[PDB]
Amino acid sequence: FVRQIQLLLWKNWTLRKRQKIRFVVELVWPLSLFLVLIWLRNANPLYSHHECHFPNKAMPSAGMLPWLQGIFCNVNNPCFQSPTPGESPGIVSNYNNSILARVYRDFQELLMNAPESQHLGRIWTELHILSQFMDWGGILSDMSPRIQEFIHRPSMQDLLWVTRPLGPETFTKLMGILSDLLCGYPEGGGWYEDNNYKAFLGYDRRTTSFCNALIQSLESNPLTKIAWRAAKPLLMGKILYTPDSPAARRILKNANSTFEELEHVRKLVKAWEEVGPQIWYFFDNSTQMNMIRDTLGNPTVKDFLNRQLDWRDIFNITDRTLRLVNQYLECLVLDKFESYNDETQLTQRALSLLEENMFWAGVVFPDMYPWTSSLPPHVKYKIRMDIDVVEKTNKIKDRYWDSGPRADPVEDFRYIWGGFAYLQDMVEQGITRSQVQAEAPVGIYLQQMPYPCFVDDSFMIILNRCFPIFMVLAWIYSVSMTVKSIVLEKELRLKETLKNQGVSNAVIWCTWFLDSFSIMSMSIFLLTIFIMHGRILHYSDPFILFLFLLAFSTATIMLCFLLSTFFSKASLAAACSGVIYFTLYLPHILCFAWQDRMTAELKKAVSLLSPVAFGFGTEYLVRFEEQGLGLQWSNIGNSPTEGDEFSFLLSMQMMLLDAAVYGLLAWYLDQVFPGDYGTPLPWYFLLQESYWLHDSFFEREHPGWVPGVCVKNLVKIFEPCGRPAVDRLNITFYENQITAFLGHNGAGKTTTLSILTGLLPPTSGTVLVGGRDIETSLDAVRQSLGMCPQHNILFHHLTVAEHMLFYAQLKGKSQEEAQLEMEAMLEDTGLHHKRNEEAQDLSGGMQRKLSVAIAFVGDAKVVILDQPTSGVDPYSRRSIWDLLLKYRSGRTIIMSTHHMDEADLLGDRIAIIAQGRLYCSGTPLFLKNCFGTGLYLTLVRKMKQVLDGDVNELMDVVLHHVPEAKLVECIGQELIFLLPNKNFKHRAYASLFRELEETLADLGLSSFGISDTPLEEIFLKVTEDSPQLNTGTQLVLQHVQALLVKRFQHTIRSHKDFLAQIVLPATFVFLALMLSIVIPPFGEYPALTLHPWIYGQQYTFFSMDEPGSEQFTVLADVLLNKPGFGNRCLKEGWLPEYPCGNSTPWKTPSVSPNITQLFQKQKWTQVNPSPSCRCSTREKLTMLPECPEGAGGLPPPQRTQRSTEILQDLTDRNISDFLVKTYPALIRSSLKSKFWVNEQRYGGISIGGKLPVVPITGEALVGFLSDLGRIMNVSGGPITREASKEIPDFLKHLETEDNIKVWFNNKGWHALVSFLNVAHNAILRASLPKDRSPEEYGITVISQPLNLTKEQLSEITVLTTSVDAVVAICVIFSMSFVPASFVLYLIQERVNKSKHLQFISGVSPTTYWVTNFLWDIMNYSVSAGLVVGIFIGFQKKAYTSPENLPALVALLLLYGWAVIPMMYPASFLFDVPSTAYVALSCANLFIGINSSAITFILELFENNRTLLRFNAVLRKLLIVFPHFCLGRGLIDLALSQAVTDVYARFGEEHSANPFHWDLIGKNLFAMVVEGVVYFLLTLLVQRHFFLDEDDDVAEERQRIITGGNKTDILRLHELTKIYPGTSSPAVDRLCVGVRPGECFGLLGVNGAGKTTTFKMLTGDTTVTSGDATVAGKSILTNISEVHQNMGYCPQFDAIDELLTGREHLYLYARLRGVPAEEIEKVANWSIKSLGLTVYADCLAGTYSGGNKRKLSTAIALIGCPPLVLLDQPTTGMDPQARRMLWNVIVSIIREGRAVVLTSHSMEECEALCTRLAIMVKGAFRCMGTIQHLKSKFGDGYIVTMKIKSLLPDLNPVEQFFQGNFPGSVQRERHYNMLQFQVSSSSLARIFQLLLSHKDSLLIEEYSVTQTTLDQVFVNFAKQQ
Ligand SMILES: *[C@@H]1O[C@H](CO)[C@@H](O)[C@H](O)[C@H]1NC(C)=O
Ligand SMILES: *[C@@H]1O[C@H](CO)[C@@H](O)[C@H](O)[C@H]1NC(C)=O
Ligand SMILES: [Mg+2]
Ligand SMILES: [Mg+2]
Repeated sequence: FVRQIQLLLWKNWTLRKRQKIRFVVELVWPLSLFLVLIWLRNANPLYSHHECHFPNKAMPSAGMLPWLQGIFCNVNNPCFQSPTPGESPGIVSNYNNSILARVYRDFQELLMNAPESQHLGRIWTELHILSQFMDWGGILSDMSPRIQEFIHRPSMQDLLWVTRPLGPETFTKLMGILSDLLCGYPEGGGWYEDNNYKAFLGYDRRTTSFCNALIQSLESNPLTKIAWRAAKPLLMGKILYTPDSPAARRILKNANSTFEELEHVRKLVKAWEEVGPQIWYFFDNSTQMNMIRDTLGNPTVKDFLNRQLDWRDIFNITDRTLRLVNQYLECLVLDKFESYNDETQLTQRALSLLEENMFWAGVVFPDMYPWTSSLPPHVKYKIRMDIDVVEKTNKIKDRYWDSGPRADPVEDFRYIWGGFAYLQDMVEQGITRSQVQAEAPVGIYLQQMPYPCFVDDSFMIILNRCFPIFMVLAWIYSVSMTVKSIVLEKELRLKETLKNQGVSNAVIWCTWFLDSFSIMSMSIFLLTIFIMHGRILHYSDPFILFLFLLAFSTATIMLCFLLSTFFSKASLAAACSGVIYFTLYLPHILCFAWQDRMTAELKKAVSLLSPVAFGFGTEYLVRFEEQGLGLQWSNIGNSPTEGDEFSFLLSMQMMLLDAAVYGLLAWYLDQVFPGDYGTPLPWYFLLQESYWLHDSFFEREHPGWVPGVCVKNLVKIFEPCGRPAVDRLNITFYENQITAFLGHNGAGKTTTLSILTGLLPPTSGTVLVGGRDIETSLDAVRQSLGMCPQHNILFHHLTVAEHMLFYAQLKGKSQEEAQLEMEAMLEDTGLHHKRNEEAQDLSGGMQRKLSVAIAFVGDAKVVILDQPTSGVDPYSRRSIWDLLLKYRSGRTIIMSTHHMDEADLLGDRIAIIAQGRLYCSGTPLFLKNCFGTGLYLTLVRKMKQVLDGDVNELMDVVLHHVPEAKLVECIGQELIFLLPNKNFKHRAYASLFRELEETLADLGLSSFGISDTPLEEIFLKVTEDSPQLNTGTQLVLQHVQALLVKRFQHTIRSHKDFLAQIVLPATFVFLALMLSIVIPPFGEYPALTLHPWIYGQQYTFFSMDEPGSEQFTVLADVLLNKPGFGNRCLKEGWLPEYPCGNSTPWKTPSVSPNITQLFQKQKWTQVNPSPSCRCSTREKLTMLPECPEGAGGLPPPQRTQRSTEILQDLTDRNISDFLVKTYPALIRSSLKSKFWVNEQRYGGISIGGKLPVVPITGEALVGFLSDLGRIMNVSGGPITREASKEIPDFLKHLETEDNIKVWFNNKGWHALVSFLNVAHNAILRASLPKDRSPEEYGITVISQPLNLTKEQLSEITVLTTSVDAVVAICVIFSMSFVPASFVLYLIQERVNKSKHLQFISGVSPTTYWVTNFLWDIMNYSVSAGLVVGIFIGFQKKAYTSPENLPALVALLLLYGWAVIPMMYPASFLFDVPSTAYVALSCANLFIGINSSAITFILELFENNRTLLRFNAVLRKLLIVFPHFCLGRGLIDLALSQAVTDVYARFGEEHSANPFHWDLIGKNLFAMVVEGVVYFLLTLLVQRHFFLDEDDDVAEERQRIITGGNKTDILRLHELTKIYPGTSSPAVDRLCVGVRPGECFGLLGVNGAGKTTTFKMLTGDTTVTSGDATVAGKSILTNISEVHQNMGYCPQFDAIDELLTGREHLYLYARLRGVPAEEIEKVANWSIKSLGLTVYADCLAGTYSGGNKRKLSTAIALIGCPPLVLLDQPTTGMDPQARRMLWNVIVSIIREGRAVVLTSHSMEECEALCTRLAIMVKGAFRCMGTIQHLKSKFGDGYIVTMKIKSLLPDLNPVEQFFQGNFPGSVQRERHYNMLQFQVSSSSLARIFQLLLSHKDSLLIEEYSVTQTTLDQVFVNFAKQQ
């Protein structure tokens, strides 16, 4: 058993060593597929980041001025590297380096603090007041130098130098100068609606016209448009509140403090607009004019005072600046809060407002009723906002933790730039202002927590989605190859011929599994090494990956085993295998979309498919990679997400279970659906059963004669045509005998012998073999059987010696005995010189000898030979005769022959069948006694060229010498007579033979040989008693019509192949689309009350700064102990889901003394207060840095409050260092015991802060301005008074001191708003009046987004884009598997000679290829129409939109037009169909998928500009492949529609045309050019480099060489061919000339070079030397006319397996140009005059062995060519059929044409052949006419005898011959016959002497020939 696997594996590895290219490709293909990933990985480095310390973010509780400053400066999240001054303990400004700050600092330190300056100013003011009442100088001069250095210092100097440019490039520069002016940051900085496909796309307002023009100027340009779209609602929007109760009115009246404060500046600018003209009037006409005149008069008045030490223009610019400001500020909408009454009405008005983009928010107070006016203690509200302006509500944090602070100022701060945090703060400030009478002014500053230096690997996003698909597409080639190999091996009968030799089924399955597993193991080892050392996966243990890949290889091998039991034709198993393998992977892509509602049970159930479990395992690999973990043998078994029972170990466990199930199911189905050549198939309950899985022509059984094989009432009916092939046999083959099985063609010989084996199931009767019935016990029978099939089936690239060694060892023989057996059986069959020639380079006869040879190796007790010698020369048949007669001791040999002398000699009991049933059977002597026995004399006639002599005088002579004589046959010089055998004169016959011998030339006879009754005459008795269209347009149209009809007639009968190659890919696309529409329905967004305890079990900290105040002390208390941190545990109940726990006393954690030693040892104080922990990445990646033991100082004291959370009082510590340096430890402590990471600190509140406020005190400013108004006569104004009336409340709410900071972590989405809510609860509860318990009161915010049917942009567009990309790659799959199906039929034709036979007819390469291209275009058009119809049906708007449908149609049709002529040249490489199919399909798959993946992933995630430069080039490099063109077209058609949908969502409706020359038009034009160029190229590939002698022979050579004759048709001249790598000419130096009236016969030993001569004569192979002129036109130069003057019948039949005989004749009569009116008669004649009358309407596949030769001969003869080359026309044909063919050929050569006939039956080439030529070793020996040959090379008579009873009885006759005929050699003494070459005087003496002693001896049969041709041929074969 192990030995048998050893042998099969050795054979497989030998055949694999013979072909190394396929091996290398099979080991390299997946590595080749895994190249774009390695290139991208080498393209994207790590790029570790830095600390990223973030600045403050003010809020409307902190006043207005810092609010706007923090809106303007912090609009980008600058990401500094060094800590901001905002994270200092009691400092919150964060703008200390601003130039205004420096100038103000200088102004304060110099001027105001200076006491003398204040005194001087007061003195000047008092003097001015005294002067006004009426209506010092040194001190003022003293402060004049004080002013100087104030300008000189670089603050004021810088202010002037930077205001001097004041602004070219306002968009570029104005914000630059403002940002350097207002704040002073030290240089901080830090699909997709991209223009990639953008370019292709292409109101009264009830407001002042100023703002009409303003909004249009904003709306018109995208640079101003996308910013305005997000900024508009805040400046112009509305706010809507439902309850309308006076309580809500009170809350919102208290909440307009910001908007009233913003309206105050509008009041002031209006006041200046009014009052300015008064200033101008005072400067123009006032007492100032007298003042100036006095100043002008100073040189005459105060010249000394003057010497001691534009107005319009400055007033002008100031007037302009204020007005330009005024026009903008005028139409801000600062009356926002607009009441309503119900939720539904609010939503209706929200729909009304959102279209114009005004809706800001809607505030709903659920607890309120319209008739309410008292605020409850615990008040709640909900801020209903849009969904593109508020973060998602159903989820609280992203599914997978990835490193990164999440600080993008656009896609993460939706709560800030959108306007949720601001409005929440205004409303909560309103509430805390309405409950308590007091205020407690405390502003709130956010602060984002800092971060360590991460690495941010940019590759893991790409490898996240394209890794499983590539790791699955890697193995599609191996899967297709394994399934195709299994099906092809079981289709070519190569598996049944193994089961006959003894091997079981278990061994075959085991070797298939072992070989496939070894190959997959090699490729997998290579793949894991390549991935590891390619740095694609960094941390993952390679051993785990290797084991995972082994598990998947086993699973996919068993899947291949299951798939191989479905199909039965390799042309049908090459497409379905790959498509079904990929179809079992789409469920994984569907499972990626849901990502939820995936119960582990359902995940396992879906994973019950192996390629889905592989996808799951790959997902877990990728997830564990992006965490720095990897699967180090402990990580296995636990998922990286929140809660999954699914894991990695269980993934490959399910894979192994899948492999087991598939293997068991394949094994079960194999024995119930065995296929075509299957044995009697067991019933479906094989496991259930306890048993393991004229009646006188027949001779009676003689005594003894034990039977070996019995057949009883056998019936076999091939269904489609009835007509049972084997009707009712009652045969019984015996033990020690060679039973010859004869019968006419299509009688039931091969079918009966196949039923005798297991190859076919009988449909009735029983077949006992050796006593063991055949359907029940077929294994014991086949342990001792050897068969030789009619069509030789044997491995190609195995040699001869290896064939015999394989088959001899496969039956128990030790290595050594196989050597002896092979040597002996090479000696016995004459194959010694061909020991090492491959079994495909052998000649036909040598293959036939090898088959019968390998049928006898080992000891088989039932040997079944089917045509053992059909195509073997008359000499090599003696070797086979001795071989049979030697192995007849106990074997029940059963030979089915068509040579009657063979069956008479060898057969010991013959049985003739006819029409299925047995006709007669018995010992041949008994048969000849039953039917008419007689004595036949077969006299030939010569020619002078009309056949010499006449049948009149010969007839008269024969009837004169014997009056009863009947003429039996007279076909072409044969003229066989029949004479009576009983009661003859003994003298009349002798006189007749004397008369014939003495006059052998007067009658023209040349030969005559008597014979006792042969078997052939008995068998004949049984059988009887049982013009051209002219060239040009007409002929080309006829050729096109004929070829199209042939293709159609072949297609319509094999409908399964047409479906599985055309319609199935469309079904695959349809299934992909049907899975595309199964997506979860959109559910509405929930309430999501915002509180910090959402995440649960977290760390929070607080830091009490500024501890001297009392209000902050009570604030810290009411935030710490009494009411708790947040809103939970407020003594009344809140969210019963979250309980009210108990607290823990103040506790400080322990620490190692190592830390304490470090902390009292060094002196790193107040900068770097903890060891600056290294965070490098280049050495080891370690995304989160490793940091020493003293990371963040000694741990701060902690406790657990009533709410479950850890409070860390980091009061007197560095905050930023603590969080930065203890983040990684906090993450790592979360990683363990859970294997999924999550941060445990989400924020805290740091009480304390200060904001330096200028001391204006309010009243001083208004008094100062009023004093200037009284003095300057500028006082007075309605609007001026109205604006200046509320000044103190304008300076109150500007800036707020004593603030609160709120540290928040953004990786939890709802952290900032929840902690803002907590802070406002603290400020309310701190501000409360006394005696009122703080616990009762609180606030809570609810965030329910607006109740619209809409998804967020960040999710809906990616879903649709990914879906369309997947659909595109599925379409590429489908349309790449189709065009490879057009090479199956081309190779099927080329491997046969059907293409060459059509070329021998009128068809010329251009017409053939053009017609094939037309048919392929039609079929592809059908498939593309199916795909397009599917897209129309599913309403995929991206492709089937009325603007994008022509693009799709053109794309698909031109891809079909452009890829087919690319597949045509590949039909010249592969020599087996279904291997070209697999290879071409896999190549197309790889090219198209890779090109589309590149144009997709690189475009979406390759920001690097260096990659883009290479990519741009590669587009133009890859334009050459039409697959790339189709991929780009489809992906761009998806992306353009995605972008258009994004645009139309906002309301622009941008429409694009697809045919832009940059979009897809280049692809279309390139496809056209590619199609034309490739068709010309395939035509070129077709046209160019397509993939001392005797005396008579010497005389003919001189005749040809010196002067060539002018009457010959065929004139060979020094023909020669040396086969490549042989070093000995197969055919060398032939010179013959065939006249137009003779049948030149080319006899020859096997492997002498006969078929090669025909091959080079027609034009198949390549001549090596010399011409061969056919009717004038040479071969080497021009072959078209040679083909026009020739008809060829190949040795091996070249027919189409699915066209009847009639349609074959119709095709080949149309091709030769017979007119369409005279084709019925030609077909009828060729059908009637060659047999074929019954089988003229059955497919050429359902033909018998000889009925294919009949068809080939009929094909060769249509069209009347004047030179017909028949290459063995009669091999395996009935005597009657070959008689009719002789009649045809004789008619031919009598009509006036010539035929070159090759045959191995010497009766033939003696009857109808005019001139012979025996060819040995590639050169002639005789080349003479029949008479002259039998004269020069022969003498004497041949007395052949047959004695009856064995070998020791042969002695008396030898003594008789030696005593009578003195000189008489002995030739060919077989087991029972003798053949002496007597040299007597005359034949009458031999006849009389042999007949008179016939009774004394035991002569059964006899024959006295006269130097037959067999003697000549056997002499030649013996010599060489
Ligand atoms: C809001 O949507 C919810 C479903 O999530 C529905 O119950 C409710 O009636 C809707 N309210 C309005 C005002 O449309
Ligand atoms: C503290 O721990 C370190 C860690 O190995 C050790 O080497 C050292 O000896 C300990 N004692 C000190 C630093 O005093
Ligand atoms: Mg047969
Ligand atoms: Mg041959």
